[PDB]
Amino acid sequence: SYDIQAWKKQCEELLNLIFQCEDSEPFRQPVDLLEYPDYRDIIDTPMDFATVRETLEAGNYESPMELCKDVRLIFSNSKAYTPSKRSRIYSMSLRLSAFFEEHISSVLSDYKSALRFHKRN
Ligand SMILES: O=C(CCNC(=O)N1CCCN(C(=O)c2cccc(Cl)c2)CC1)N1CCc2sccc2C1
Repeated sequence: SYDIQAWKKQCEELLNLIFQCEDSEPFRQPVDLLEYPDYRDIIDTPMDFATVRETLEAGNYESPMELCKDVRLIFSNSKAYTPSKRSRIYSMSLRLSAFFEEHISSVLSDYKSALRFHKRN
């Protein structure tokens, strides 16, 4: 399967599944600064799933590795902001991360294989 472009629709599909997951609800839009006025004293680069989907749809990802970096930032921000490893929002982030990683692995492998095939000669 050597289609260099196939990752984009595969990532759209996976974002749709993430938006159906109840565990994504805290991460679908930017963290609420009124509720969390100290957020930007901890978190240098906010990220959320609506921003990832918009970046993808705008044609502003060149590879699925770039999308994966932004999704992993959603999860590292949650871990950095949590007051406890037992907190609800952080606990939802860990389940959603496991789901994401289980599904993105084939997207990344297929893309990287397609690029190697493109450069074979
Ligand atoms: O629930 C908490 C945690 C304390 N409260 C907090 O510091 N936060 C709660 C609000 C969410 N939050 C965000 O800013 C955030 C981060 C990512 C995404 C989004 Cl959407 C929002 C983090 C800040 N516990 C105290 C009471 C008890 S008693 C037994 C266990 C506990 C644990």
